Amino acid sequence: PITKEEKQKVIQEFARFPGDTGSTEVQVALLTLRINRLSEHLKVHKKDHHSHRGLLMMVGQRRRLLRYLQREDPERYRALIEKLGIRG
Amino acid sequence: KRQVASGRAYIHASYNNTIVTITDPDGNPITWSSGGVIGYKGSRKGTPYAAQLAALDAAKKAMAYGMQSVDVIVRGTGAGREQAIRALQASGLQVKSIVDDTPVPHNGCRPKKKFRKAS
Amino acid sequence: MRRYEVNIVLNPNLDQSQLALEKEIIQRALENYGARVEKVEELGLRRLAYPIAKDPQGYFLWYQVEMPEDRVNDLARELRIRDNVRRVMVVKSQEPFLANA
Amino acid sequence: PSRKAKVKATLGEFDLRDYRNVEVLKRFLSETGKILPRRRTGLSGKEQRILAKTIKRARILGLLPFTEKLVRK
RNA sequence: GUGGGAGAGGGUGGUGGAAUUCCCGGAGUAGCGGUGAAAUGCGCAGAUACCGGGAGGAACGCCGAUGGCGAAGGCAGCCACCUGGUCCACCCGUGACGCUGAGGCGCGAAAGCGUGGGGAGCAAACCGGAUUAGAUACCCGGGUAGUCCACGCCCUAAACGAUGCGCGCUAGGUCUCUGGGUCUCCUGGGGGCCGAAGCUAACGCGUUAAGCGCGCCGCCUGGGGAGUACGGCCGCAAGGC
Ligand SMILES: CC(=O)c1cccc(N[C@H]2[C@H](N)[C@@](NC(=O)N(C)C)([C@H](C)O)[C@@](C)(O)[C@@]2(O)COC(=O)c2c(C)cccc2O)c1
Ligand SMILES: [Mg+2]
Ligand SMILES: [Mg+2]
Ligand SMILES: [Mg+2]
Ligand SMILES: [Mg+2]
Ligand SMILES: [Mg+2]
Ligand SMILES: [Mg+2]
Ligand SMILES: [Mg+2]
Ligand SMILES: [Mg+2]
Ligand SMILES: [Mg+2]
Ligand SMILES: [Mg+2]
Ligand SMILES: [Mg+2]
Ligand SMILES: [Mg+2]
Ligand SMILES: [Mg+2]
Repeated sequence: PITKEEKQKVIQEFARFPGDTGSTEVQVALLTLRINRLSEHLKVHKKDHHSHRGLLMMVGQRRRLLRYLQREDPERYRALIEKLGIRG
Repeated sequence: KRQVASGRAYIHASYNNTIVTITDPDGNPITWSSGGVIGYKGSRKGTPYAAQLAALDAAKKAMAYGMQSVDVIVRGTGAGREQAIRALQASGLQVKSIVDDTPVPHNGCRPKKKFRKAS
Repeated sequence: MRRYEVNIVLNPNLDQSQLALEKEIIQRALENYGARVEKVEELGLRRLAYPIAKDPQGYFLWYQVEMPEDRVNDLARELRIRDNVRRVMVVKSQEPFLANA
Repeated sequence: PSRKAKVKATLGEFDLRDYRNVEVLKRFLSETGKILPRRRTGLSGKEQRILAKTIKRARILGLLPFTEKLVRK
């Protein structure tokens, strides 16, 4: 599981400013976190199809948020990805 | 011919025939009887009357080993389970106690079609 | 680390030595598996509802720990190894749910 | 009718999560190692729901029975 | 985001007792079984009924529901780990980032297929008993594939609510599961029944719409011929589209 610390850590880590609990960055941040965890979980339990969907959707919601960002402010976009390590 | 005095009476009923087995204080059988043991052949074997006559024989034969007090145990349900118990009750043996020990699965083996259709 | 509750019912025939000996192995392994005993209740013997290993009684130990969940299972694989250990059970600690109260 | 008092009424403050109070759990099993129906246990969907588990733990541990023989008949 | 909640949601390992079958030991005879009757069948190399021990596979009584969870197929012993969805409160953060979705990709009961493993019970085919005018069936005794696990494949279904998804709007009453509250009631999510308005060919539906509206998808156009033929795509095959 992602410890509360694990979480907030990443939050403050991206927040656009003190108190930013849900900018597009924070969200892409956290989503990326959950994904990688889950994705890891699935390297094993390749038969846990039911959890796959969760992933399928998290990926969706993320790539859909980034779209919005890229479209809005292309600069922040680059910054976020390069940082996070998305794409490829 | 050992002289047990007090023992156990196992009544195994089914809709196909009943069968009483008189045992001793720790389980080992002294005498046994069934509807088949008595005259009754096929269908007739089930009948509660048979139960009675098998129940008696079961005890009468038990009396030989000097039986007197017995504990009844009932496995099953069917064409004359009670009768057997009642038959014993009189017989000439003191029925210390009766008990339903009929076995039941906590769902293990798919029964033959014969007994499925339910759920 | 998460908080648990180990349950151990071992042979009710161990003599003062043999018995406090298995506790040794327990207490020992407990540690080896990050088990940090928060407390314990040793009810001792109790009339088992049904025979456990032909024996109709049992010796009950109760150790509430705090350990690395990533190894809770292994902690018991070990605990079970013992021959006198006839029952092991690690329960997730839980807030006592009261009722009719 | 089934009205012979609720196994809940004849009782006090007990932690339904206590898989070791043989004293009290023993109260919810029938004349067999069977878990009494709510209509007798007098518990609630949620309570009767936990009791269940708690009783099953007891059985495993070896404290509570899985099934008793029936007397009389 | 923070703080909470319920749950047979899923994946791995572990493990508990009941029962059947088999093997061993004890005690114990003449039967057992089975049916409308029977027979086959099993039993004196000793069966059945009873007791003690062992081995193995499979399923998980009570709780259990009129219940719950899931997108669907589906999901019930207990335990730990890994993990998905979802609801409530606070109204804290982003600031239209939304809906639908041809193609794609993934999932997808049962049966079925390939390799290996397993095999207690059940049981297509089959081998027998019976019933019948006949019995390639219905009843009875056996029993192989299979049913189980792994990995790969198939992808169908009364895959049903026979009811595509999302949002807004339109009397109530009652039972119920779960969350909050100022908790003999209010409020939110979910499951049922009755019913306003309205809708419907009728039956019925009726804030869980089949009502009133907007958006996007899929689909229909008399019956048989026919889910057939041809062609193409997929599949090891069966077969699918
Ligand atoms: C007395 C009885 O039940 C009986 C007697 C002779 C023959 C039979 N044939 C029976 C026959 N044993 C039957 N199965 C059976 O034993 N059952 C547990 C129902 C067949 C072999 O599958 C049957 C279904 O054809 C049957 O039950 C129907 O027969 C009659 O209803 C029937 C009757 C009632 C009278 C005359 C001819 C008949 O076909 C039964
Ligand atoms: Mg969860
Ligand atoms: Mg705000
Ligand atoms: Mg602003
Ligand atoms: Mg299959
Ligand atoms: Mg196969
Ligand atoms: Mg069979
Ligand atoms: Mg057959
Ligand atoms: Mg399939
Ligand atoms: Mg509602
Ligand atoms: Mg009207
Ligand atoms: Mg209605
Ligand atoms: Mg035409
Ligand atoms: Mg081809």
